[PDB]
Amino acid sequence: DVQLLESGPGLVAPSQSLSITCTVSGFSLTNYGVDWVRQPPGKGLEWVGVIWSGGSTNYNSALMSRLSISKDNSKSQVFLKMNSLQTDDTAVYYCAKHWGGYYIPYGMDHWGQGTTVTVSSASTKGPSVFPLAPGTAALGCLVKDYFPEPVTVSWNSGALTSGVHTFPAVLQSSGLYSLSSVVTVPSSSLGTQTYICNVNHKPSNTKVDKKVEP
Amino acid sequence: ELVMTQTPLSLPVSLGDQASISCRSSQSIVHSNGNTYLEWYLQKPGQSPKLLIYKVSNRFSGVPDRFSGSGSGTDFTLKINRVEAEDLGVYYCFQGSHLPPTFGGGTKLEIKRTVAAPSVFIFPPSDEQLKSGTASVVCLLNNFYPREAKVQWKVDNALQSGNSQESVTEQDSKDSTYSLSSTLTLSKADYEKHKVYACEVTHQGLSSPVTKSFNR
Ligand SMILES: Nc1nc2ccc(NC(=O)CCCC(=O)O)cc2[nH]1
Repeated sequence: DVQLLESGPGLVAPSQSLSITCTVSGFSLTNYGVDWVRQPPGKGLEWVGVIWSGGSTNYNSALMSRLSISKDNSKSQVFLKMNSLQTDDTAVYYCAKHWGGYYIPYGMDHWGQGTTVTVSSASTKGPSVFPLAPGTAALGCLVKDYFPEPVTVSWNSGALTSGVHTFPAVLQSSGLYSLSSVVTVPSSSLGTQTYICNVNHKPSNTKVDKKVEP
Repeated sequence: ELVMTQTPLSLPVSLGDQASISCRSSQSIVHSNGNTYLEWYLQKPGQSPKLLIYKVSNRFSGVPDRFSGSGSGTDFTLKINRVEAEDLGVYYCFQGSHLPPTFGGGTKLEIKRTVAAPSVFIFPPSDEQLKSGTASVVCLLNNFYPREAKVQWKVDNALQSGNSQESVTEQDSKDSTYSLSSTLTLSKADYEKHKVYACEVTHQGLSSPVTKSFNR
């Protein structure tokens, strides 16, 4: 069961350092190269660097003077470190496992979910969550005034998936983000069933459950 | 330093039609060992990149036959026969013959389906929000096609400007529709100063503009 999972700090101030850990599972890093790839908001995929099975590395032209990738085979972990962070460096960072080939991989097999890194001198703010009150009913949650991205939103602890729309965040004149998640439900179940949105904001460690009522 | 040039940037395609994506490399990507290490990746909305094609034309396991890569030297092509709703996202080529490896710019596949009118809902500020000094009026346009849609706010019939924000979802992977939210933000004072709040919506699938409203 191959798994890769990135672990970052979420927010980093300009000029300071970034450390992300990829924890790997269902394979041995003695046998597999891993790539690091990144994606600035709204922009294309950028190759960042690689650490070969043997432990040697290669880096991106643009970032290589500030970049270093290392690993712990015994611990199933790969580390990206990066100095002197600029606004530019705001991105989602993925690790990806090497698939196939002898000394050049045929492709990138399996990817982590990514970890989001904002380079900013603002401080961390948890969201306020306000209900959006309701043969089809729409209800929702307004998730407001948090920094930085991301927030994760689910309904009824992940049980209710169908007809959910969580909208992309918007950045307000205040420098804080704001989104809404909404769900379409049967009108008749409004009397019988309860609906809670589960809002999780990892950078501030704030978990909020909100009952949305008629 | 190898550059990968992907065109077009955006590729609108009807369901069931063919889609052709082009990757050109500034030099040959035939490795000294005779292999040419060119991959194609799909990144769907809210998902990590997934491998489709490796070494120019080999399908990755679990990738359907509608997907085929071809080309050699500098000119390469990804072809998707009978485009399905699930094929929606951004395709990237990848070159791995030369250090440093690079992705192309990306090509966004939008799906062309039949017109679908939005369902409109309006939400008043929550009592919890008012009881802290800010009013957010939310207007939701659910499951529509095409993406172009006009949402206007009227406060006691005063057409509002500068005081609202829009957010549109990515295209839905099951039915190639968009949803949109427009949020009108007022201080509690300025909100409790007015009676009728109206979201007015214009769209190709509607026969005339639909209005959702409420009295505070
Ligand atoms: N997913 C991938 N990560 C990488 C990293 C590096 C790749 N290619 C090379 O390093 C080319 C080396 C060519 C040579 O043998 O000199 C290829 C590659 N693919």
